[PDB]
Amino acid sequence: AECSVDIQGNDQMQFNTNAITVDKSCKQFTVNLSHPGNLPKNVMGHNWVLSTAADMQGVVTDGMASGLDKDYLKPDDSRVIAHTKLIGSGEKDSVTFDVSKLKEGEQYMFFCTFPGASALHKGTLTLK
Amino acid sequence: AECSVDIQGNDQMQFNTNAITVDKSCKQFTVNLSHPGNLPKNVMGHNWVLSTAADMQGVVTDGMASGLDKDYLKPDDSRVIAHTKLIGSGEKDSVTFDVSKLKEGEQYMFFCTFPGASALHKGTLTLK
Amino acid sequence: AECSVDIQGNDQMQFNTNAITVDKSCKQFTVNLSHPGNLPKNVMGHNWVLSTAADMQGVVTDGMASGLDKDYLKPDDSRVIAHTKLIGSGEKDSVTFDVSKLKEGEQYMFFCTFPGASALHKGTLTLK
Amino acid sequence: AECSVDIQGNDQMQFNTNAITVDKSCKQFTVNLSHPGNLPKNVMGHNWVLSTAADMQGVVTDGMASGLDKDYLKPDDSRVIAHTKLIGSGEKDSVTFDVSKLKEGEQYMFFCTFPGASALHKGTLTLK
Ligand SMILES: [Cu+2]
Ligand SMILES: [Cu+2]
Ligand SMILES: [Cu+2]
Ligand SMILES: [Cu+2]
Ligand SMILES: [Cu+2]
Ligand SMILES: [Cu+2]
Ligand SMILES: [Cu+2]
Ligand SMILES: [Cu+2]
Repeated sequence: AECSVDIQGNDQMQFNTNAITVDKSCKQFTVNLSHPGNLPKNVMGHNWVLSTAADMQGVVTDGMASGLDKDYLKPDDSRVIAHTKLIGSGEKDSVTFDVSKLKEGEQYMFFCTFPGASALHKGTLTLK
Repeated sequence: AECSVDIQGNDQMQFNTNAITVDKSCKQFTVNLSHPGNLPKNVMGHNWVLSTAADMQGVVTDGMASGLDKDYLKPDDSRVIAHTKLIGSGEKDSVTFDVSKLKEGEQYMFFCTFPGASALHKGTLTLK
Repeated sequence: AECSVDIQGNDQMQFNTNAITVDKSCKQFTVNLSHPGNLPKNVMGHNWVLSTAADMQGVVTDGMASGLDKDYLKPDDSRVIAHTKLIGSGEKDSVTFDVSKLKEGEQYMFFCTFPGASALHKGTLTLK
Repeated sequence: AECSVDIQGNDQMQFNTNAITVDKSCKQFTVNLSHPGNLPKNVMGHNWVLSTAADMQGVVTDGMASGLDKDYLKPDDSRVIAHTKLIGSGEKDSVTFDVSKLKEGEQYMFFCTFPGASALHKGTLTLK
């Protein structure tokens, strides 16, 4: 099974996917985030952040509240299972995490914590 | 508030969204389903079907079993709150339903009953 | 004095207060519960339930055992002094009760009976 | 004789069967429980629990009262002859037990201890 996915965020505050599957045979999984937009990180930043569905709102709220210099993530936020850095136009960033950190049955969500994010700038992550 | 949404189904057996919001002040709500793919209805049919989250399994199971000639919906399925017809490439169909059929605190799902739909070929419909 | 308080429950199974005061000059008192989270009632429900400290465990235990269809409250539970209904993301519910139901010297607790509730998902209610 | 059975729980709080037969020549018997529903364990959990018909009431009452974190079973319940873990959508669990635990002339029941179970959410297990 493939153990990596390629995700893009654009100038419209949109990922080009709303659902990621992670095969349970993968020991590590890698998300390759890129930004094919024109706008710089300060005005149109994207990151890819993973948490349980219950923690998502808190991660996003405290993250926006932390500011750009903190990558819009609260420091030492244990709710964050994995994340990329925040990136602007023409940048890329990959995160590899251990799939064992995921549990069968639990509900996981991926999302971006740059302020202005819509209710749909998020997605499901599911084991298969 | 707006009381309609445009949904597209594609040639990879997907919807372009997995989350629809229905403003609570809407008396009626309209889903505009379109099929911009190239594949005909008998190989890549899409419908948009709404039920409670708990009823989705039964609607999907009985519907897929009812055949192309019934639009893959069990006849007289009272669990189906609203639905479009099954469409192929270049077809469109709209459904309008009364928002009083939705109840606060209840969870609702939209999905597709054409055989072969993955577990991810569905979404949440939520009152806001 | 004021005879109302505004309480919020989130996606972390948390209230935003652990202590409510009720002025003895209030003839009625109103709890305004809201759910600013993103998660639906079936996975992340909240209610606000009031009982003596001694009855709380039994209310909670028999409530969880009653299931979601009964709002996680045992029917005809005479230990329940006052309660809101169970609510999910985007919902609100208010309960007004007669302050005369409270007696000086007695210890009262407020809490939530949705399962998974931690031993901190409660709070004191005190006359002043 | 075959010494195993496949059992499904669904999103309507039901098993697919209400009657299991265990051939008396079986030395071990295996129950393969699965959850083809869409709803998670905290909203639509299923377990398969075996006891005498007389012990069913106590196991259910004590179990449902024991909470999601104990899989809705009283700790160290000597009445439980065999059980699967509690599973949600997409999960599966198997239990194998010694048939010498069953005695001729006794009556046995299987059931589920997830709160909200109906009186029909159960079945007979019979030596044959
Ligand atoms: Cu592989
Ligand atoms: Cu973003
Ligand atoms: Cu309007
Ligand atoms: Cu479809
Ligand atoms: Cu006053
Ligand atoms: Cu609560
Ligand atoms: Cu045999
Ligand atoms: Cu069950």
